[PDB]
Amino acid sequence: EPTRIATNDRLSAAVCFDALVFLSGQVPGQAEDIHGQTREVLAKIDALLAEAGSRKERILSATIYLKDIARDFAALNEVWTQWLPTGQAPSRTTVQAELARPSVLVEITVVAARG
Amino acid sequence: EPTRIATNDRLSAAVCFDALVFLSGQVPGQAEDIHGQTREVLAKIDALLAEAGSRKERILSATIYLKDIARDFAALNEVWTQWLPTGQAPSRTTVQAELARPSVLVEITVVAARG
Amino acid sequence: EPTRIATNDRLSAAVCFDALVFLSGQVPGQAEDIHGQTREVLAKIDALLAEAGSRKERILSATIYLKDIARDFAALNEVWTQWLPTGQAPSRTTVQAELARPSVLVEITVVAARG
Repeated sequence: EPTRIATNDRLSAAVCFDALVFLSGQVPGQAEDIHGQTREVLAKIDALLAEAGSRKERILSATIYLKDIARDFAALNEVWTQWLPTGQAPSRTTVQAELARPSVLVEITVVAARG
Repeated sequence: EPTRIATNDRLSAAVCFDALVFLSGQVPGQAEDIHGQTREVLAKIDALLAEAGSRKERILSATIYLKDIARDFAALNEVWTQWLPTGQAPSRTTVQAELARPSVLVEITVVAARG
Repeated sequence: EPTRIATNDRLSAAVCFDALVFLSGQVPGQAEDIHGQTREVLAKIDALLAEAGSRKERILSATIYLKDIARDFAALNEVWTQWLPTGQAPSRTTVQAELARPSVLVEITVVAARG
């Protein structure tokens, strides 16, 4: 009964099952700086929630991976707090981890509620 | 239909949806050592499960982040195994990651079942 | 209402709740190389999905932890893409993290749908 969105032989961008939406970790576009990269990740999450039948106000959890948490946490929080729908922040966890490409400073993995 | 617990402009400590509870990653209080910090994280999880309508016996998954997994895994396991309700350990994953503040040695992210 | 599979005082290999299956992070057997270790992790996930009432075609999410993401991502992807049931890739996130034992190059944490 799972439904899949934008599937290739490595991943589906989203998997939907019983009112839950599981998004693949989202990475930036071509932005090179932490502020722009966080903005681009959040834009991609915005678009995928739409395709998977959810929306920003229905995020349940987000794991935020930063390549350098000491250097970039403050910038991440600036963009994140401005993006979230007012009064509707999800649960979150922010940790340091290198991502699959060295240029990536931030990656975010979301679970959300359909609706 | 999500419900939120202890929300600010960065995160909600918990988000509840369809009998699931999603907790933000929990960090220690003022303890400075791994044993005490793990005890404090688990105390905070205990209290949040209560507010979100769950309990320790209903944990589904826990990601345990250690700043130094080689150094501190044994201590983490001592405190963890003593804290868990008998015979009711959840699924878990323990990995190394630097946390948002350098003093933090351990952070734990829980999903639990309402009830 | 959770059900547990293969429980000890540290973890349950799986916890089942309301049509969801939460697997503990799975680690390799005795393989020493990234290709073999990834194969062994995926074999273990295969077996646990079976015991927990799911199957590979019903994976919802996978966090893939690599000890060295720059060195080993390509090998991970070779084994992963060949293992997945055709056209049915789950959501995934791949990040770098040291695992609990230094010989472990890869660990994978799965959530799946019962059925």
